[PDB]
Amino acid sequence: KTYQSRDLVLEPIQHPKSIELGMPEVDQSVLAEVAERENVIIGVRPVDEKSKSLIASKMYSSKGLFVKAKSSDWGPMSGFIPVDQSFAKASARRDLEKFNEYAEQSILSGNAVSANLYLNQVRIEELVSKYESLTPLELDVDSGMYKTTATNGDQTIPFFLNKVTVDDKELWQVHYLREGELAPFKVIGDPVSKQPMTADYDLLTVMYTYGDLGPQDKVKQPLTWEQWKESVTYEDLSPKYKARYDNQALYEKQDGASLGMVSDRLKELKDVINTSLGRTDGLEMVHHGADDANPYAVMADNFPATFFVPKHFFDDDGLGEGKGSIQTYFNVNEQGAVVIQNPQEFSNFQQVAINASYRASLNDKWNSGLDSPLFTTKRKLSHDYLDARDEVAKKLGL
Amino acid sequence: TTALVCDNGSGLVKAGFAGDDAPRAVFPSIVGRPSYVGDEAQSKRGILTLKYPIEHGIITNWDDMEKIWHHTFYNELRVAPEEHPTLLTEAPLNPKANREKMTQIMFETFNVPAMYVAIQAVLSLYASGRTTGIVLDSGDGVTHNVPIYEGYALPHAIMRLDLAGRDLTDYLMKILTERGYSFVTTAEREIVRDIKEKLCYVALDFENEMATAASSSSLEKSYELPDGQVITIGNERFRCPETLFQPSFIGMESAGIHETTYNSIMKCDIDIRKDLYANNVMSGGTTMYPGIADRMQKEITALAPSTMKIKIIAPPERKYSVWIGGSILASLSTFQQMWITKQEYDEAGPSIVH
Ligand SMILES: Nc1ccn([C@@H]2O[C@H](COP(=O)(O)OP(=O)(O)OP(=O)(O)O)C[C@H]2O)c(=O)n1
Ligand SMILES: C/C1=C/C(=O)O[C@@H]2C[C@@H](CC[C@H](C)/C=C\CC1)O[C@@](O)([C@@H]1CSC(=O)N1)C2
Ligand SMILES: Nc1ncnc2c1ncn2[C@@H]1O[C@H](COP(=O)(O)OP(=O)(O)O)[C@@H](O)[C@H]1O
Ligand SMILES: [Mn+2]
Ligand SMILES: [Mn+2]
Ligand SMILES: [Mn+2]
Repeated sequence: KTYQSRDLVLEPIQHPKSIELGMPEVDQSVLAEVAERENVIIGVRPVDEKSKSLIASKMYSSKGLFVKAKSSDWGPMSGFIPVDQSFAKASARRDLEKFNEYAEQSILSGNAVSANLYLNQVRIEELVSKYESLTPLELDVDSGMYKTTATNGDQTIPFFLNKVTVDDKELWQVHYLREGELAPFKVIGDPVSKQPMTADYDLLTVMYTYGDLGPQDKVKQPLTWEQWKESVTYEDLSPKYKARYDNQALYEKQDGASLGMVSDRLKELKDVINTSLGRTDGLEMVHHGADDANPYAVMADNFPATFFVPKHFFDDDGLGEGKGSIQTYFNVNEQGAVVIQNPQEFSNFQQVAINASYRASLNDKWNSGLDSPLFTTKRKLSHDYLDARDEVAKKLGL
Repeated sequence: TTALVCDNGSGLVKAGFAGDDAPRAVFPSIVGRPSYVGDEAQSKRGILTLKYPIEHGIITNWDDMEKIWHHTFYNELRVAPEEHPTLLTEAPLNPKANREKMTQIMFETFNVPAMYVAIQAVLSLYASGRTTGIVLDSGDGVTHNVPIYEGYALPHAIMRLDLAGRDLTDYLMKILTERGYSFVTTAEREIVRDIKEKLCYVALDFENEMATAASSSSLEKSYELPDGQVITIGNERFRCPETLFQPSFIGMESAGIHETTYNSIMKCDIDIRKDLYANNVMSGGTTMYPGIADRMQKEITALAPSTMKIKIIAPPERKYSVWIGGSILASLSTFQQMWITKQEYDEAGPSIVH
């Protein structure tokens, strides 16, 4: 019943809790299949529940490494990226000056535009009735718009929705008080389509099988278009990489600094995920490398995480003989997503996966704020490695 | 002060720190003369002449081997070799003069504090928590059968088969011609190596599998080449690794890996044979094929006495067993008194390694 291996003891989950996730159920299903096909464990950082229908719609592009401004998780701008970061999630409000500069530079540099925020009736009804993120609408005297209120946890701010018709669609344009005067709300839009972008799917980590470890796992620093052209042989490049060698803008938008710290395996798996989601030509959800190689990682912002595992983990002794199944110890939803809620549970999850032959990539930044440094090379050693050393030291007399 | 572990493979070098459960660096054993080593030599293929310093498990080019070791220390591990004791691996049956030269280079060129030279197969057995058993180690340039009793290899019973992954990729390139496909270049060899690693498997019954592939497309697989052209692979999926059991497929008059394992056990004392048969360990990348342990179990069962208990141990990380073994060995406190120190080298010379 209990998972026991050396000093690691896990009790079977008593009463299974249901965790509300922002990732659409259909994307969870795709990732559960990618995990099985590729024989990898894929972890994705949180996505706010209210972003669900925006991602499900498949109408929006999402933010990459050139849009560092945070998305909002409250108000009528929930799921979008406000130009005024005081309307973004708590982490952006904590460093308002830095995140406002991010928002402005992304637009001023051409990697984004300042767009107006339009919401449909379905979205308004969802924010009012489903998530209770917006208070019921009321016609405000003179203004002509529908007043609604929203809280960020500390203060309640009023918002006003004006009925408009864009592309012949009837929508509600979001307005707010800027110096006591009505002003159109601005969100960060895509530099090509001009449409508001949503949050991305940030890979937390990718655990590959030990038998698959090789030169493709070397995490490499981003190279400039010139540094990369000098390092490669043109004839050996596929049509995809030959196009990047022939077009600097194409390399800089799909490769180089835009990926961050990545390995060749991850660049490929990022393509597989994007292709399996049906998200290509500007609408990709995965834009860069995993949080395990992110030097600016914020551990507090990494949970709840959704992990996708190969199907054998779900079998009667998927974690090993007498070790049980992953669902016994971790919350697995209907789509096969293992929901990891905190760093301690992530540490336990990684140890089980390491014991089942899947390799972790540890970020020292994951230990920030922890009572103990769980994510270190020594603490995460494979129990097969530790057990064989105990056996060999005993046999050889060392 | 951590000890270093360096597995000098005929195709790949695996390097890291003792006490770790995996190497930090895995790169190809190649030098591209203008010099480039590992990944950079492979990446700049078009402007370089590539050389493998470890032909068939034995170091043949010491100038190129120093470049590999330098690249390992300074570029890969980012360490000062003069600060870390270093465990190096060697192929079974490595000449005394060869390990003396690698000991001379470790101390005189890199100035290591201490160094130890371990047999690759022995380290693989240690990585499985064992000190007794027979190891089948099949890498890129050589295959070995090494019987071990209480931590020690039995040199008289060691078998060497000059046939490993590299030959299987060349054979796969050869038999792919029989479908109209042409793979002849070094770059094309790498595409075929990838096809081999992804789609090959060992058939339990070769003749019945050949007959099944001859009468249906059920065993066929598709593979997308870098340029997007999709090819179809059929019986080559199992005919390629079949060479390990039938070396006559590539013109070799040598016995297969199942015969050499049996022949190795038979050259050992009767009293330990039961312990070798029950602790057959597979290591190396060329033992990674699906079905190789079941096929080996069956082939050894047909050769061994009827009541002999046969066990094939093929760990999932068997591609790294040699490295893991070295890390386990060099991380043991009671091994810290087996390192050949720089003091002992200055006094005795390269002969100290024996
Ligand atoms: N190899 C990598 C991968 C990612 N990043 C870092 O990853 C972070 C991506 O976080 P965001 O997507 O900008 O923000 P979130 O916290 O995920 O929130 P939201 O998308 O909802 O705005 C910030 C960036 O510094 C990096 O530097 N290097
Ligand atoms: C990913 C990879 C694997 C490997 O095993 O690589 C090693 C080393 C490699 C060296 C040359 C090559 C162009 C460079 C890097 C390949 C590295 O040659 C190999 O591919 C050779 C030739 S084809 C084969 O099966 N073995 C094996
Ligand atoms: N999954 C696999 N299936 C078949 N062959 C494999 C697999 N993985 C690696 N190999 C082969 O194993 C060889 C490398 O293995 P390795 O034990 O590292 O050799 P060495 O130590 O001699 O360099 C290569 O020929 C490679 O193609
Ligand atoms: Mn994000
Ligand atoms: Mn991101
Ligand atoms: Mn080897």
